[PDB]
Amino acid sequence: MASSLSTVASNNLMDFCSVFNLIGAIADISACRCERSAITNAFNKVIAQTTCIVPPWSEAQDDATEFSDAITKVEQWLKNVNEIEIGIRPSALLIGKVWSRFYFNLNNVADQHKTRLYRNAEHGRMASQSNAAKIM
Amino acid sequence: KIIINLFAPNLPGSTKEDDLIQKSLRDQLVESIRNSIAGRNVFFVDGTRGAGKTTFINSVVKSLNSDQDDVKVNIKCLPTIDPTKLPRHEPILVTVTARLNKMVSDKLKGYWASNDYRKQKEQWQNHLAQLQRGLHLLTDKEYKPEYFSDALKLDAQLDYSIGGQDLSEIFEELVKRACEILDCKAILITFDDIDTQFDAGWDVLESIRKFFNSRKLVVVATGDLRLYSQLIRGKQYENYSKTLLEQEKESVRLAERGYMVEHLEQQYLLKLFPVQKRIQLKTMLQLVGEKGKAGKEEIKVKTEPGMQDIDAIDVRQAIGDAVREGLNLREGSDADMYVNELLKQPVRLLMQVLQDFYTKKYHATSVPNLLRNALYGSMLSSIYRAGLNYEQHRFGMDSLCKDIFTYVKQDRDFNTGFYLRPQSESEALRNCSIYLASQVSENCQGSLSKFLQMLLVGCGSVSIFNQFVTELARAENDREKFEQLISEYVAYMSVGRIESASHWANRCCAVVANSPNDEKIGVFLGMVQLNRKSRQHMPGGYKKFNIDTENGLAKAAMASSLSTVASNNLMDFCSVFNLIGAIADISACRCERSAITNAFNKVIAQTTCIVPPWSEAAVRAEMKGSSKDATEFSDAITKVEQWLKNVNEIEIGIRPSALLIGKVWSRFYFNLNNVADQHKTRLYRNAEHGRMASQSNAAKIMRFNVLAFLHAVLVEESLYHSVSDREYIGEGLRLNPVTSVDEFEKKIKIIGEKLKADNKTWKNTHPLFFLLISCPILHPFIFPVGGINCSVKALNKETSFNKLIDEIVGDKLLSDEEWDYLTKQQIFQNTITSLNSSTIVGASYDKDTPAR
Amino acid sequence: LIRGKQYENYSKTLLEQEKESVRLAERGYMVEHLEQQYLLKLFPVQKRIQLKTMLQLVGEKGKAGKEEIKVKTEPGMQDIDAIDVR
Amino acid sequence: SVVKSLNSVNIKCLPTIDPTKLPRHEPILVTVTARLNKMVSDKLKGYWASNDYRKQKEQWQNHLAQLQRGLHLLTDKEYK
RNA sequence: GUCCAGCGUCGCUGGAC
Repeated sequence: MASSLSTVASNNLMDFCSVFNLIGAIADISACRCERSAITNAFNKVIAQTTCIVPPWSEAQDDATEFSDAITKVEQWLKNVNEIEIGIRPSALLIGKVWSRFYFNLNNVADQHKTRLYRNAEHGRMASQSNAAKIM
Repeated sequence: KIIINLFAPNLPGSTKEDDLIQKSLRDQLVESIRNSIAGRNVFFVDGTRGAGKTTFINSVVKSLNSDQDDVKVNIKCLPTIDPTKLPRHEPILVTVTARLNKMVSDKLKGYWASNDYRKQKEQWQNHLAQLQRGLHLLTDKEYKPEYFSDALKLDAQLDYSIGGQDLSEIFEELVKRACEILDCKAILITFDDIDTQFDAGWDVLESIRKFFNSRKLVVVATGDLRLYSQLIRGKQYENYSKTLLEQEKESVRLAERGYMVEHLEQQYLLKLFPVQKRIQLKTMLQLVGEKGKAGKEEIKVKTEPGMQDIDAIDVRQAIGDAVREGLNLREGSDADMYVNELLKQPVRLLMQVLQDFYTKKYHATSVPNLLRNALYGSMLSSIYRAGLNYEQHRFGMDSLCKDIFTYVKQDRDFNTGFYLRPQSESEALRNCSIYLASQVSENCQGSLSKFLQMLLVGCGSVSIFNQFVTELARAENDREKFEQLISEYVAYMSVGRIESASHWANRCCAVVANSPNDEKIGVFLGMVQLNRKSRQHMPGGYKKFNIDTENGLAKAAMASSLSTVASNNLMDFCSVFNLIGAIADISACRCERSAITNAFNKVIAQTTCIVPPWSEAAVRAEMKGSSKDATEFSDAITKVEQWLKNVNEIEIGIRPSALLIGKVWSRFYFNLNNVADQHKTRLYRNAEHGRMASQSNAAKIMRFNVLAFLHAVLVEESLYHSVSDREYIGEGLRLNPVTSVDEFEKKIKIIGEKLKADNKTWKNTHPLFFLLISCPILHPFIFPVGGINCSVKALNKETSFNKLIDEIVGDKLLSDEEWDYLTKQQIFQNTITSLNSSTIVGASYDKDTPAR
Repeated sequence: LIRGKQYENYSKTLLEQEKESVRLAERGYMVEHLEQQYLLKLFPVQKRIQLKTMLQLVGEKGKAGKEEIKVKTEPGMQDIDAIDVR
Repeated sequence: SVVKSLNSVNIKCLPTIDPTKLPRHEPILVTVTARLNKMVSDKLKGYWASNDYRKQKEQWQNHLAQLQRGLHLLTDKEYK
C-alpha cells in the first residue's frame, strides 16, 4: 500500500492510489541485486521525501524488523528474475500491443464504477456494488 | 593487458605512455586495408566529442611505415590551410613527387649510375609535364578553340586508351608509375577536418570521386557527417533554374523539390563513404564495460611512484576512490553515477584529471580541495562557457550560492535541480555539474554554520522561488518577463552579498507571506502570523502576544524567532527559518566570552523588511514608512558558552556532501507543507492548552515546525553521510512527525539500541544530530506549555521521548516539577509560557471541537 | 565577426529555400557551435586576462578597496590633500 | 606598458601594430616581415664585428627572396 | 477596556486614557 501512494500539492494536498506506481516500484526494485538495502529503499523512495506541484497549463512488533519477511520474499523473488529474464526477447510491437490493451482496459473500468458506490458498498459481494478495493 | 603509469619519468601531459587506448582498433583497421588492396576504398573515421582523431590517424600512418605489403603513406593535408584558389589535386601531386624525388635522389647512394636510374628519372619528368598541359582545363571559365587541337593531338606512348585530354586517366598513369618506382602496392592519402573552414569540403568531395578512383589508391577521411550532409544539400539547389524557383512556388512544388533534393544527397553519401567501411572510436566506458561485467579488455592504473604492476588497480576503481573521497560520498548507487558519466569523457582528457589528482595527493604526505583543483585545469572551457564563476581565487560562500542559482536557471529544473546531478543534454552543463558538486563539499567541510548557510541560501532560495515567485510570470509565455523577474529576485534576496543568515530569513518571510491562502488564515509554509493589536472579543484565554511575559531564556528564544514585515499594515511573524538564521550566525563566532555577549545581543533585535518589488503594495509600504534583561541574560550566555565549547571539538570531522544537504532540504521542505496544511483547520474555540490531538493552537504549530527540522536532520544523515559506512535506521517505513511525536521518538529508540551493540557513541556516527539536539536556543520550543498532548495513550510516548532526549544531550533539561505542570504560580525559565494563548490573524473562533 | 564569416559558407540558394522554423533552428545551432570551437582553439581560456573596472578597484560603499585612487581638482591643490575618487 | 616592461631568457618586442591604421589591401604577413627586417638589418649594420655579417647576411637575404617568390599566393583572385 | 483616526476588500494597523 505504501508503494501505491502519491501526494500532489495544489492549494490542498491530495492523495491518490495509482496503479502506475506499482509498475514503478517493480521496475525500481528489479534494477539490481548488488545490495540488500536497495529493495527497502524502493518502498520509501518517494512516499514522504518529495512534493509535486500542479502543472503550469492547469486552468487553476519491534518496529525495526517489520519488513524482515517482505524483504525476504522479495529477495528470493529476485533469484528467479535473474535467471528467467535472460531468455526474454521483447519486440517493438509486443510493447506497443500490451499498452493498447492495458490502456483500453483501464478506461473501461473507471467508467463502470463511478456509479456503483452507493451507501452499503462495504463488504462488496454483488457485482452491482463496488468500493475502493474492487476498483484497485 | 594494459598498464598506465601516472608517474612517467618526464611527467608528460595526458600521460600517453604506451599502447595508447585503441591498440585493438588500430590493428583491426590496418588489417582491413591490406585485405582490400590485395574501386572504392574510402574509409571514414568519425572523430567527435572532441576526440583525438588526428592522434589516432597518425598512429595508423606510422604503423603502415613498417608493413609486409609496404603500402606507403603520404603526409596529412589539412584542407583549411591550403591556399584558397589552389585545387586539392595539387597537394597530392606535390606530396607524391616530393616523396618520390627523395628516393631517386637516394638511389645515388645505392647506385652512383644505373640504367634504371637514368631512365626512371626522365620517364617521371615526362608524366609531370604531361599533366601540366592538361591542368589548364580545371579553373578555366571559357573554352577557347585552341584546346581542340591538343585533344585531337595523339601520343603514341603512355597508352592513353580513352581519347581526349581526360585528366582522370593522366593522373592514373602517374600514380601507377610512382608505385612501381617506389616498389609499393598502394599510395595512401589522409584528409583532416574541415571544421574551421566549412566550404573546404566540397572541393574535396568532388575530388575523391573524380581523380582518386583507382585500384592502387586508398584514402582515409575524418570529420563529421552533419557538415557534409549540409554541404551536399546546398550544392543540389544551385542547379535548379533560378527563374523557375520564383515561378512555380505554389506550395506543392516546394514539397516535390524538397523531397527530391533529400533523395539526391542520400545516394551521394552512400556512394562515397560506404556503411561497411565507416569506423567508430570506442569510448572508455565501452572498453572497460559496466561494473560487474567483464566486457572488453580490462585496464590497470598505477597510483604511486615505483608501484609494482602486480598491484595496479582497475581504472573504474581508480576513479571510484577519487569521487567518493573527493565528494564525501558513500559507496552507494549515486557515486556510481558520477564515475559512469566521467568514464564517457575522452581518454586524453581523463588521464589529465587523474594525473593532477594522484600526484598532488602523494606529495601531500583536504582531499576535496585537491579534486576541485584537478578539474579546474581540465574542464576550464566548460566552466567559462556555462557562465559560472571561473576566477582561480576568490572562492567562498559569496560566489557558490550565485553559481548554484545561475546553473539551475540555465538547466530549467527548479524541482530537483539543486542535487547537482549530471543528467543534462549539454556537455558543458554535464561538465559543470561535477565541478559544482566538488566545490560544495570543500566549502562546508569541518564547520556547522557554513553547512546551515548552504541549506538555507543555496537550496532554500531555489525551492522558494519555484513555488511562489514563478507562478507570477511563467517562462513559456514570454522571456522578457521571466528574465526580468529573475534579476529582481536575486537582488532582493541579496544572493552573493549574503550579509547575514538572519538577513535571508527575514526576506524569505516576506516572499512567502506575499501569496496568501484562499481561506485567509495566518499560517504559512514555515511561519505563523502572530497578531500585533488586541482584537475585539476573545472567547477564551486568547490575548495579545506580549513578549514581555516571557522569562529569561524563553524571551531569548522569542526575540530570536520574531521578525516583522511592512506591507500595508505592520505584520508580525514567527518563522522557523529565523531560528536557523540564529544558529548560523552564532556558530561562526570562534571567539571568547567577551564577543559572545556582543554576538548574542546582535542576534536578538527587531528587524523590519520591505515587500519585494513584484508585489501590489510596494509603493504604499514605502510611503507609510517603517516605524512605530542584560542581568538576566547571563544564564543564557552561560549556556551557549558551554555549547560552543562542544561545537568546536565536534565539528572538526564532519563531511557534508552536495547530496546530503540536498536530501535534507527535500524532507524538511515537504514536512513543513504537511504541518501547515494539517493544522490549518483545527483552531476551534476552546483549543488552548492542547491536551488533545484533535485541537491545535499556535504553540503546537511551532513545536512541530522546529521538530520537523530536527527529524529531517536525523533520517537523511544516517542514510547519507561519509563518516559512517552503514546505516542504523533499520528495515522499516520512514514517515514524518506531522501531528504526533511518536514517529520521531520511534527512530530514536531504534538507533539507540543499535549503537550500544557496536559500542559507538553519537559523536562518531551522528555528529550533526547531536550538535543540533543540544542547542540551547531551541530547547524551549521542543516542550511548550500548550503544545503537549496529555492523553493516557500518548503520554507514555512523550515521557519516553523526554528520557531519550536527556540521555542524548547528557543533562536533565526539565525538572520533575516542571514536567508535572506541563501535563496538568510557577515560573519557567526554559519553557514558553505564553505562546499558546496568542491569537492568529484571519482565524475566526467559531464552532467547537468535534463531538465524541 | 566570426559568425558573419560562417553564414557565408552556406549555399545562398539553400538559405532562401528551406525557410522553415524547424530548419532555422537546426542551422542556428550548427553556427553558434562552430564559432565557439574557433575561439576556444585560437585564444585559449587559461590565457585570457580581463581588465578591472572602477567599481572593482574602489569598492562598494564602505567595503575595503583593492587599490587606492585619488584625484586632484585644482592646479593649486597639494598631493597630500587629494580626495578619493568616490 | 606591458611592452615597455618587457623591453627594459631574452624576448625582443616587436613594435605594436594596429590593423585599422594600415593600407586596406596590405596583408598582415607583409607588415610583420617588414618590421622584422628593420631590426635584423639594424643589428647587422651596428654589429660590425669580424665577417659574421657576410655569411649571416647572405642566409637572411636568401630567405627574404624565397618569401617574395611565394607571396603571389596571398594576393591571387584565381589560380595561374 | 473605551474612544478617535488610517490601510486593504469585514479584516488589519496606529494613537489616546
